[PDB]
Amino acid sequence: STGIDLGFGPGIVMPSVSNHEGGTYVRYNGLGNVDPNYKNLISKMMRSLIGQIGNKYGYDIDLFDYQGDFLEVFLPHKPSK
Amino acid sequence: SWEEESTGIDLGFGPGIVMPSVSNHEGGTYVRYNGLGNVDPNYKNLISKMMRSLIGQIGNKYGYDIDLFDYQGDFLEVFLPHKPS
Repeated sequence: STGIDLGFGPGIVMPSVSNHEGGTYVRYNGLGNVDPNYKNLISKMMRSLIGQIGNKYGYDIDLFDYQGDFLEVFLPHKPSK
Repeated sequence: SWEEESTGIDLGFGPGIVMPSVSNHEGGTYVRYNGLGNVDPNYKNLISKMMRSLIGQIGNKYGYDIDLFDYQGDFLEVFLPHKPS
């Protein structure tokens, strides 16, 4: 097995990236058939990672997890200061 | 009809908690996520691939050569360079 299939093929992760007035959204879908304990782990890991990157470089990167089929990361165009 | 317990995976910091360990070395900050030895390896690989994709998008946008170090062991490590590309 080349790994978990989220709907894009074995082992494939394929975000959609879109440009908005205030920043860029990076959306990861296909999370509907992820184990509930690991859906939580994925969300907590991504939240920690973007907090560390934001701490280092000064951007208010944010994560939206409405407990469904997808996660979305917001990358502001401008630094916080 | 069936549903399992969803209390939270414990990586060593308490159920459901993720903690980084942060250090500074040759040209950047290293962020190490320890405690992954008992994570289902199928999900560890998915998390690694999602992290690699996300740091690629972030590094492209903001102009830093952020990288991921994965040895298929009990940690994942992200490198955040001090200076832009």
